[PDB]
Amino acid sequence: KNRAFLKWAGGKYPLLDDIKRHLPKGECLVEPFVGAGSVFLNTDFSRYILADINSDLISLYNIVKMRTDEYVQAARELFVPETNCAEVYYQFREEFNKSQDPFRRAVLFLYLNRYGYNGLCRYNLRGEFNVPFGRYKKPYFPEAELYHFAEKAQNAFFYCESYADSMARADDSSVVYCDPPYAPLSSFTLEQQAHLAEIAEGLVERHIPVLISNHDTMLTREWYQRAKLHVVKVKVDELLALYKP
DNA sequence: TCTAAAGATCG
DNA sequence: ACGATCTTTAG
Ligand SMILES: Nc1ncnc2c1ncn2[C@@H]1O[C@H](CSCC[C@H](N)C(=O)O)[C@@H](O)[C@H]1O
Repeated sequence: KNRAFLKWAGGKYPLLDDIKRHLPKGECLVEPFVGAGSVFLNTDFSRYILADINSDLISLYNIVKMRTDEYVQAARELFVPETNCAEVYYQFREEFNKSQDPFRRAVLFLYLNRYGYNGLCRYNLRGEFNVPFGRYKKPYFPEAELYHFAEKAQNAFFYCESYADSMARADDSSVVYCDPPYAPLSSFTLEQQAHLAEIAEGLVERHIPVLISNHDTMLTREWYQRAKLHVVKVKVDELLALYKP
């Protein structure tokens, strides 16, 4: 089980075996909500189409892919004991928000991810990262994970776009795995959750397999009515919806 | 999920 | 300018 180099909310590392058991085979895997890319890192497709609405995330992945050695060397310098301080953190956060250099932002993004509060990724409406200091004992610099990501990324294209556009990229030899933001138990809207299912239905009718993961609720069972539903026991369970052609 | 402070929105 | 109520911000 390969780990992502990023902390990311809604990561699927603990559920990978269940996903891989129901994920269909194909030439290309399409992930409209790639996030930290835990599925991408733990599958074996010949090609990947990876997308996310987060532009900082997609830019970071491109930098790591194309400028691997350069990035690792620069990012490693921020993972020293000197930087594990509140005053230093908030200046690096300010430098990130004020930088117009994709490389420097990518370097700082990793620092903020592993030194920031609970590994959160939060912005304001002005597009500024505003997660406070995390106060960890000793943040781990994911060098091994970075190089492995770069290696696997050689067979992947990255796109910053919404799910509707990325799922439109899927062709006959594609398999689509969707890991949308969790459905509410009591921003990704309810309409977007439903629209995702409608796009999935359209895809499978063109003989393109789609696998969606979400919480197991009354709403998600309704949204994914036209799919074979598998319950994953994990109090709420996890749901896997497979649209098989 | 928390919240005090600042800004948004409408009549 | 006012008042009530969200909305946003960010530790
Ligand atoms: N409208 C949208 N279109 C495409 N991606 C979106 C989106 N709204 C949210 N997202 C992205 O979907 C991701 C869901 S978290 C899923 C993470 C991933 N499965 C992993 O293993 O790491 C988030 O990173 C978020 O940035």
